[PDB]
Amino acid sequence: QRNRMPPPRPDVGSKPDSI
Amino acid sequence: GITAVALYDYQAAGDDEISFDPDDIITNIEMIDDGWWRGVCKGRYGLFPANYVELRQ
Repeated sequence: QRNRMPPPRPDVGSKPDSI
Repeated sequence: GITAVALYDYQAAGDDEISFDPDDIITNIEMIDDGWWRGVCKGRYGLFPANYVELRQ
């Protein structure tokens, strides 16, 4: 393909427990 | 004196979050959230999508 879809949004409410 | 430029056009999905334009560069953009940021556009405080925007200085 020649086009690329936009990137996903960051987890504002969800976050990892570790690094 | 901080400045940030957006790579693409994004739309904030919150009252506390604001949107910006690629060419439209904002100032006073500091890193507060691991995934989000916060800047000031002509006296407009809000959040900057770290996934769509980028911190220059």
